[PDB]
Amino acid sequence: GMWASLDALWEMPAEKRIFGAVLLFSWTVYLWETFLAQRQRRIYKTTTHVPPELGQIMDSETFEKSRLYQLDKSTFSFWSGLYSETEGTLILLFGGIPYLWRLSGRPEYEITQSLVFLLLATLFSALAGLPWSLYNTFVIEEKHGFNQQTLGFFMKDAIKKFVVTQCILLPVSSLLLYIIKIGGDYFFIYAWLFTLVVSLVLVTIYADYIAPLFDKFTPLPEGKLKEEIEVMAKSIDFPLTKVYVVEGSKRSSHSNAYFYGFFKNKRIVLFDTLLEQGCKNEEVLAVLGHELGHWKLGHTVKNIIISQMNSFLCFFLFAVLIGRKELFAAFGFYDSQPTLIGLLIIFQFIFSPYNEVLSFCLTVLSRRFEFQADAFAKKLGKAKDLYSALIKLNKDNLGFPVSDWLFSMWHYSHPPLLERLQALKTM
Ligand SMILES: [Zn+2]
Repeated sequence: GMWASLDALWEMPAEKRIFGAVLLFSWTVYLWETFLAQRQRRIYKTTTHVPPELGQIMDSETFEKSRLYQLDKSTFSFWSGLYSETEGTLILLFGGIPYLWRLSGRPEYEITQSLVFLLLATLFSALAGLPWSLYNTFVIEEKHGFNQQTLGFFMKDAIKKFVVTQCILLPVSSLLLYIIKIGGDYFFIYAWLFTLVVSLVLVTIYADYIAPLFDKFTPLPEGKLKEEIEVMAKSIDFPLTKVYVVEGSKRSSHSNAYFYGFFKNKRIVLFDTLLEQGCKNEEVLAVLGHELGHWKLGHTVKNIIISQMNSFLCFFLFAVLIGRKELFAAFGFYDSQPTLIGLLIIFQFIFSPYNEVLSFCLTVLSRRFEFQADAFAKKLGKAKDLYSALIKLNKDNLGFPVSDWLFSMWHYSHPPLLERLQALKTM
């Protein structure tokens, strides 16, 4: 375990071998995902005719509208993905990150250098990706009539989100770096608990303060829908406070619905794109019954317990690997071993195989968690209304019913429409 790690090679290097290992993995994962992308792109180009099983789900006009849309999305997804994978590789090989660290110079001094390094890194991040983002909304989402955004709204929102990002990023990072540099030798427990507080605080704050800045939040008007939601909320013993209708129709024709809170103060959030055109009151309640299922089946609580179990395991292995000067020298840091750089190298590159496996396992769990929430909706009796809703929402978001099994197994957090509909038909 430790005696085998001290062995030296008279044929191969040490720091250079682990750096290449990072890039070799990053490219094999990319090539695996590109193979999967190619596999699913073939499905869109081959299946031009509507299947007999998916015949009642979408008509030939809606199916070809969905086919064209998913095809344009696949083409963009490749080139935008290829540019990113090339950029990451090139910045690493060219030695961007250490040189940027030198340029953000000239414990308080290191935290300041880290803070300005972060500010510049996210500035380049935002600007380099903005043309791709502008293309997706104004060419893909606009061609297939989803986008409702103007160039002004897109621009004003980009700055709004970028500013709010820094105002959260800068204080959290400066306080996080402080705990690692000051604390010890068990600094990882104090750093993990800080991120634990920051995570749960941002979860409750987001929809109540951060989210109403970018999108128009208004309380749901009193009616047949507003009354029936409260009846369902009291039935499941869900402590409902308020019901909101988000102006999602200002951005895109895409529908959404979720809940948020801490304990006795829970609130339901609906999109106007889901209520208007959208879904009928009977279908909306069934969609809510599914989302309320995640609350009742404790999917919400289980997902937090997994996320904090992952960060504990990560901060522990970080505390074990932060002392190793070999991983810093690998990426071009020879003169110093900075804390923020250590967080970047270990969490985003050394943990890359673990992070990829954990993500796959959580995607498998998410699919199982969705089926359980669909089974809960059937247990409420709204199985027939959810069956109709899932199809109507799929037609609204031009979702292709056919999908490559290997692609959906790896990527899809939600199981395929035909798989979800068959489970509801059986119930
Ligand atoms: Zn769900």
